[PDB]
Amino acid sequence: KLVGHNYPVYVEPVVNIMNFISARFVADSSYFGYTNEIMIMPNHINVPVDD
Amino acid sequence: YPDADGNDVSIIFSGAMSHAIFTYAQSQWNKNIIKLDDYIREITLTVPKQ
Amino acid sequence: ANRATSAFLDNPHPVGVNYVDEGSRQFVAVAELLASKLIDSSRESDESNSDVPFVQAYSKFADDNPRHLRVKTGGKMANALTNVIRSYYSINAPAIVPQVEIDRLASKATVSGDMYNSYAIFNSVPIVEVLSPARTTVSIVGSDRADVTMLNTGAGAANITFNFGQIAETVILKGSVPFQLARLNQPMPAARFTYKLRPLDGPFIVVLPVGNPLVISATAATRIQVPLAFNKALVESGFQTAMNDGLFDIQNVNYYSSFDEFIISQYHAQDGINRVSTCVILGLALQAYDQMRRALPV
Amino acid sequence: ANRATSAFLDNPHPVGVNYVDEGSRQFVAVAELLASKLIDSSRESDESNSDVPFVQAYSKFADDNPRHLRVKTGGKMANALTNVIRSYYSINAPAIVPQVEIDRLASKATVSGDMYNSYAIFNSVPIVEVLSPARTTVSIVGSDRADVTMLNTGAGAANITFNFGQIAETVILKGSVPFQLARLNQPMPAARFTYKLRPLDGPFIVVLPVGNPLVISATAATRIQVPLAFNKALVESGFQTAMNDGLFDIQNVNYYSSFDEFIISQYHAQDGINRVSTCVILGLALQAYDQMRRALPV
Amino acid sequence: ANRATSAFLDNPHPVGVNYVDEGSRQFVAVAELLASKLIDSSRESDESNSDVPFVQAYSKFADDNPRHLRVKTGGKMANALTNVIRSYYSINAPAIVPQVEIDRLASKATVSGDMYNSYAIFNSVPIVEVLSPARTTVSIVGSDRADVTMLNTGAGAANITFNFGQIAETVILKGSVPFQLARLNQPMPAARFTYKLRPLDGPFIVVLPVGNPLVISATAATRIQVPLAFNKALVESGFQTAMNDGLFDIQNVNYYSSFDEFIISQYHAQDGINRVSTCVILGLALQAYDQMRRALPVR
Amino acid sequence: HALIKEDLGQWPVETGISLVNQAGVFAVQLANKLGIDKPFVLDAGSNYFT
Amino acid sequence: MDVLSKGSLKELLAHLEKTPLEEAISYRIGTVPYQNVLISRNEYYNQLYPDTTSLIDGVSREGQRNVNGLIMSIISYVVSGSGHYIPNIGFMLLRRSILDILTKHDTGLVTNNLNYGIIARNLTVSKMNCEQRKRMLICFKLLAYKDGNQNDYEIYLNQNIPLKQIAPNFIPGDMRTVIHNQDQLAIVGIPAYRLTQSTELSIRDDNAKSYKLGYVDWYNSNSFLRERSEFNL
Repeated sequence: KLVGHNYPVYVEPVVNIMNFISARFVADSSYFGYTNEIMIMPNHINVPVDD
Repeated sequence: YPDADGNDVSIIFSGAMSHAIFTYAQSQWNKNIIKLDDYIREITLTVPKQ
Repeated sequence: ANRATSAFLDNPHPVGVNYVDEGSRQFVAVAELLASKLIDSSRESDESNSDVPFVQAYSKFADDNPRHLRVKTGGKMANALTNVIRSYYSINAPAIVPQVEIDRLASKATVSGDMYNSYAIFNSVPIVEVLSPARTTVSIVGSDRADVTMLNTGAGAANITFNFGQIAETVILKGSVPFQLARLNQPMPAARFTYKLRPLDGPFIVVLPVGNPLVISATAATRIQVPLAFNKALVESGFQTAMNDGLFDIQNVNYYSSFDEFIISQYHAQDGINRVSTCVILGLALQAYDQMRRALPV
Repeated sequence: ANRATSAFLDNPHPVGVNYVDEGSRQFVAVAELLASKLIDSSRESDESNSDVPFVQAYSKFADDNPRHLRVKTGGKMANALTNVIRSYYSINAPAIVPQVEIDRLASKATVSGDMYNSYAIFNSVPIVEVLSPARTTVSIVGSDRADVTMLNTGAGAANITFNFGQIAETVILKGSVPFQLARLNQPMPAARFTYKLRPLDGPFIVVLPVGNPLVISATAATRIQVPLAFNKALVESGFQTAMNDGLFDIQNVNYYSSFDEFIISQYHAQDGINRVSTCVILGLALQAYDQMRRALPV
Repeated sequence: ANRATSAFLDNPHPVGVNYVDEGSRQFVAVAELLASKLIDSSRESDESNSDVPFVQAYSKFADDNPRHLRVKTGGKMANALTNVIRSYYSINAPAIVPQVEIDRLASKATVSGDMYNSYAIFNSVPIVEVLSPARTTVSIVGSDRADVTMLNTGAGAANITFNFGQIAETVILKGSVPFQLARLNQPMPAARFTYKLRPLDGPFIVVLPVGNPLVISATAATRIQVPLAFNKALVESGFQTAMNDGLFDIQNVNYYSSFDEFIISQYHAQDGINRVSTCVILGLALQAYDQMRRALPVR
Repeated sequence: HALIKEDLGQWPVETGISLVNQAGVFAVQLANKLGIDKPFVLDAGSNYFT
Repeated sequence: MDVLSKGSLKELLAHLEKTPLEEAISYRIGTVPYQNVLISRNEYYNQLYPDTTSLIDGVSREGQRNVNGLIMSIISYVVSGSGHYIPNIGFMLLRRSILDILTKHDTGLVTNNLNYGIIARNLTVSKMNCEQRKRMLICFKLLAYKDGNQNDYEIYLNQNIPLKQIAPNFIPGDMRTVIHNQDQLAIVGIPAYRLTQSTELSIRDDNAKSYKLGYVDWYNSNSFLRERSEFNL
């Protein structure tokens, strides 16, 4: 019943708000402190960085 | 500053995500705030004809 | 022995060889996903009387917040998508966009760049050649529905050879009158209105009686591997907008009425397998072009 | 006197009489509902960068979790959906799926298998017969747009009788040059480009002047009751998929270019109202087949 | 000299000049929005075996509660929508919907009646005229794809003029056999199968050799500004539904196979720019009509 | 050097657990922090100095 | 909607005093009247419903540029609720009240040549109800007494016997007649609860029904919206 429940046409606004925050959490990860890629390198290698 | 209607618009410095989440929440609640006359019209359809 | 062939199968021009790697495929898939949200936010904003869904969608696409005194161009992504479409069509088109810009834009969203998840059916009829003897006239008209008109003025019945290639899966032949069709060096059957044939079965012979014209109507179906987000209605709309906008205008390239004809023609050319892969990526790119242009009319 | 008829209206084969009760109709509705979620799950997977939305949708459809070892086939629902499609096309196809299996699959989702909620417009042009006098040539070609080419080599003008049947609602006739058309026992009007006609009105007479050939383009609109979930774009794609996948390869059956031609041909057969209901259910089944197979190619 | 023209471009009847103000445009947009809710609610009602979703949507649409004894046809909103559709099609159709009813029905939902947010592509190929010499026969057939069949019986090769309307953006020509086409007072190129043309450049000339006939297949693409809610699939379905119900049965009007033929034909007439705006509003109205009739069926 | 930072807090995520489940749980807490979980209207017209 | 709500002669005359001639003239181009048309009434019939258009419908129609057209536009506003399209009448004339046009000579309009029989036929008096006819006769009496044509109005009533039975009992220029009048002239009022949201077959009946159903909503909301634009003028 939980799996097969369909969203009602007149959904409560709180559901829409939470879906908006959930979408932002996955789409914009840097705002919330996690990323999908890291790079580990030795110090003697010089790479351009955000200055 | 005032808008075309009587609402007051605040222009402030704030974060992008806090602005998006707050303003979107305002729109969702504002959809269900209706005038009393429109509310009376909705009830009259439900109640009997007299 | 006169020879007649379909117009759209003639001389397919080489396609671009750039922006076909795994990194570039992710860029096209990401642009399609972000453009789809852009067209959905615009529809929601109109009804809801609040522009917050559109502002968020435009910020993701263009990396800059919408402004009232500035044009809604679309940002770097819109410029990049326009130039990549130019490169796909012809090998002579320059590859302006650097690889660094493509990689940066592809990181905006996470989406598999797989272009072999699903399939789409294409309805162009590949009549490679129709061989007819002397004293007979043959005309081929149409691409979606191929109309072959044959008239025999000789003394006896003639044999017309039909070659539908080996790429198309099924071809259905309908005639204005019952007619006889059989494979090469095979016994002829009794006359009937409709024939369902496999193009790989071989060239087919049609017996043409003397005196009355016979018109054969041909319909074909071909299956090509495409990403799951592929929508044929949106690809076709993007194709015509792309042509009208003029980004397909390069020297020594063939022009086609629909994306259906464009992809079948490239398939039937030499090394058609390799050409089709680039065409599918172009189709998904055109799908994003249609959705983004409709949301932001420039 | 010569008689010309549409090629696709000739000899409609009998359709199946099984799987058309209330229990089986809800099975097709459930398959259409659950196949739609299978396609929509792919889009949700991209947003979350996880395969758990697709796993949930596949498990409901196939009663089993997907495995990386084997190709996703759809399980018992896919096998049942494929077999009922075969049975709908021809009476000779076996009805091999048990009722108990249809019973269990129809209970997965809540639906009403009512196929008369809405209507759809089918564009095939039925020309039952065109009666022409001697020394005149008449050629009928096309289904969606029927082009009738008429040439008379006689001394005087000839009268051509057009019979569009009794099922179609509206037929529009457009000529290359202005021509005259009127019903039986009616005065003939001034030459006019476009005629709007109702096939129930009766046979129509066209004056064919001696000289250059006259070509009449015909378009038709017919309304057939269909369920609310009907989508003509998806039904047409499913028809081509089923034909290519060999679901219609049965003995003594006729083949058609589109579902548009298939449904109109059975409508115009004797006692054709029986076939329309069965063909509508087949269309909904093909709609589910198109979505299920695009998500899970085999 | 012989002249041949497309059948659907001949004599476009004038369109209505009423219900094109800002308030009337809002009414059409509201009807489309509310009809979409009606068609969705019927799906939910069928699935759940309950009339609650349909009663809520029908009451919003028709401002009345469904009753078993009466017949559900859409109410006053349906009556206004059908009568405004007839007004758009022809100037002979009357205007019988008062402005009070239009204003009342536009207040049901808050939408912006902007018909120029987006664009749509229409595929009707306009062949305004084809001019041929005395000894040549030219036949034009088709609207979505125009097949022009030409046969030359004279001793010398004939020059045939093709005039496409200035409105269309792109025209693509494909021949059964290679042929030579060039602009007026321009050198003839080598024979090739396919040509891409912009009709604004000028009239085109085709060289016909003596012998076997040449058939030219024409396709065109034109962009017309439309609202974002525009859906060509729904608009086309509504156009055929209106024709079958007799909504367009007005005196001294022309009939067309599709909405694409209607909008292109009206564009190519004088004052075409004014006419296209009304046709677009009629397209949205037909989209609302199709969704309303499918939700509420009459056998 | 100066910079502007938007601090919405730190919300660690786990790789094994589904992100949608974690995003939804974090969504409830974020809505409560911003005060948008319940029906509300903004009253900020008085927050000014002349 | 306001003019149709008046139910007494003294209310109707008071409304005409405050209403400029601009409200009786429409800026919508409309359609030519007296046209046999087929309209769609799907609540009742599948086929199209024959009807004829008229000036006293609720929809604006094209009007003539003569004085006859302006008088017909005034009466149509009183009996139907909408005027007609007469372009470029004049700023000075449009500012004058409706009663000033009908009952005063300072306006600059000449109405002596008007034929009351022709005006009634153009307005389809045969299709008008009792309340509409009484309103029309009020406008005729006001025009007749202004021009010194009191005898012509009486002779016109003698020819049309059915119009004589419902003739209003007021003499223009006498205040006592207006005070003691007991006529009922309300086309639109607060509906009896039995009224439903259903269509009517005729063009006139449906448009009148639309005004009746929307009167309750108009009554509650007209004052605030009028004041929102009236203030700071």
